[PDB]
Amino acid sequence: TRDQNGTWEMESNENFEGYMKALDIDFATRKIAVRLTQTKVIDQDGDNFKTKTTSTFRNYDVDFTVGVEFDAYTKSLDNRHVKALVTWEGDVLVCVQKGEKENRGWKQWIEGDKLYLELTCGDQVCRQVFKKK
Amino acid sequence: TRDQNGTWEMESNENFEGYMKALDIDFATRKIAVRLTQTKVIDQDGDNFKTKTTSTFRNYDVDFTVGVEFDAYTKSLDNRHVKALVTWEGDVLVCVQKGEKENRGWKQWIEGDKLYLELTCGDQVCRQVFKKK
Repeated sequence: TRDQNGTWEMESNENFEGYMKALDIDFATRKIAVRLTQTKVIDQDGDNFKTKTTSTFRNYDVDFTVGVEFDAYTKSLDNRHVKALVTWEGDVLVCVQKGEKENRGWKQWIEGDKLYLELTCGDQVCRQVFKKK
Repeated sequence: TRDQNGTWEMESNENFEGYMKALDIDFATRKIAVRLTQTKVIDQDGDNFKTKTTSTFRNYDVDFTVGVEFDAYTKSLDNRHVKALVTWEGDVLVCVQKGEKENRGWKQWIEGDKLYLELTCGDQVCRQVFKKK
């Protein structure tokens, strides 16, 4: 069949590294790219093609119990070891990440159909907002 | 409430770069990472949390008509200009990307449940296999 229509999910990717190296793609990009899984959406009408390609990688599951300190390795970010303790302040989830970096933690709360996550390290605060799907 | 269950899709990510810089993540990695958006799935049972975060790049829309030449930049890869021509060879969609790199192109075809994509540059071949979502 010539019918390539569909939403296609990558199951195998062999020698992406060698291909990217032949394109002189820099190491920082390759180190990330080799870890990615792709979704390709193809809309095809005869010889007319529209393709939409999206790269995703799965962050490492984070499981915890409020009130119980746990060891965590921040592999999705800086890959450091922290001792995390999550507690409630009202209905706000508050985490202190004890470790090498000073003043490191986060807090997470809901307002309406939105989730807010503020991450802090030192004098820097990142505010993330999510919408419920 | 103290109920954060749900699938949460990122709407905004303020000062992600500054926070990553405070965590000593390198500039090249930061410049890639700020292009990401996240989906966060939270399964909460009382004070027990299981969280699953997925980061996604949006790449490269590519549209073309078989048999019609088109200039493009390979923005999701090395960002080089190629003049591409896609033709059919049997059921195989064949693309030659004329440009600075020798023997550059790709081939895409369907076998049953699966889409095959072979990328070539020079003496390097990358084979990708996708399955329907």
